[PDB]
Amino acid sequence: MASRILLNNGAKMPILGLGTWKSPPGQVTEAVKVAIDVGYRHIDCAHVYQNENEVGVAIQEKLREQVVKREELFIVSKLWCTYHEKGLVKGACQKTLSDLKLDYLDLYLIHWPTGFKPGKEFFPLDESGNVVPSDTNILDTWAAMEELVDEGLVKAIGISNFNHLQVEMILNKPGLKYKPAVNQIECHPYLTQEKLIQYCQSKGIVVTAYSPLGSPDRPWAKPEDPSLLEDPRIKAIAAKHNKTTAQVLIRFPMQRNLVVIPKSVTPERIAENFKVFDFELSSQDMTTLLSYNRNWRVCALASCTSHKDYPFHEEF
Ligand SMILES: NC(=O)c1ccc[n+]([C@@H]2O[C@H](COP(=O)([O-])OP(=O)(O)OC[C@H]3O[C@@H](n4cnc5c(N)ncnc54)[C@H](OP(=O)(O)O)[C@@H]3O)[C@@H](O)[C@H]2O)c1
Repeated sequence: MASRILLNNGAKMPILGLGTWKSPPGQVTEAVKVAIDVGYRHIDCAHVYQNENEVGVAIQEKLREQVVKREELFIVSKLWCTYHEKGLVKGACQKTLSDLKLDYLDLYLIHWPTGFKPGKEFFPLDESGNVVPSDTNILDTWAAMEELVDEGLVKAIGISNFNHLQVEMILNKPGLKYKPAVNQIECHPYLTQEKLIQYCQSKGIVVTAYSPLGSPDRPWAKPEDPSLLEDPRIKAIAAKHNKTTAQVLIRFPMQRNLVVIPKSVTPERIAENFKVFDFELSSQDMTTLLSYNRNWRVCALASCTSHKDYPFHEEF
């Protein structure tokens, strides 16, 4: 298992990164410092997570301490839905760069294909509770992302939560200048994503798997919900390999040629989650894990199902 995957912009991306959604601002600086200390070189960020300033404090301190060089880090962030307008993309990127203490991002993603009305609220609502859309389409937002490459603000651009028809729309864009490098999507044994992964990989787009542990801290979790970390069948595979269930859940996407971004703010777990380069799941293990698919989504963007660009009506 090599530690990095080659992107279609010619750069290499570490296959293991640290997630930061829901990482409290008072804990994420230490989480990122610990992660870098124990070997992580890829941090997954977003403006909507409201903690990029604190992530940036950690990155800057580890650069200042010379624990790592900037060229050895792979920092990812995402353009929020209220910034899909052509005239807002650069400023949104610049705010993220300022907060992260960086002069470029390694990868900048369109967070969702759905654009929302600009303004202070991340989910602008009408009086009846529907999200208010923007009329800016996927393709004009993509052109604005391409400009960020040409201005030196980002080394690579990509997409997140795009279904295969939406990926295809980008790939078929008239005058396309840079292909998406990555599509970041939810993926784990209960949402195995075979069809969308095969499509993206066949086009040279690298897939990053989010919520690989099933996001047990997601705010809308219900007690009755499925639990990957507590699935006895997955625990059994872990026991056979003398690893933890989380380690199996992280190694699984790695062996599908995916990048994976488990989140933790717990120092012991941050270190545990990185110790996944010392064992191999068999093909039988992999097929068995794939068999657990239930089409179960942590992140359905449930308030936006009527948006014209809502991604999850299509089969994939
Ligand atoms: N592009 C998108 O739309 C999108 C959407 C969702 C997620 N993401 C990205 O993907 C990242 C990962 O997804 P996620 O945050 O939803 O969830 P996740 O990584 O599947 O699960 C995180 C949860 O698992 C716990 N955990 C971590 N390591 C563990 C271990 N070894 N043993 C037991 N529990 C463990 C964490 O607890 P502690 O933190 O308390 O240790 C936390 O509650 C996000 O943080 C974000 O960066 C992107």
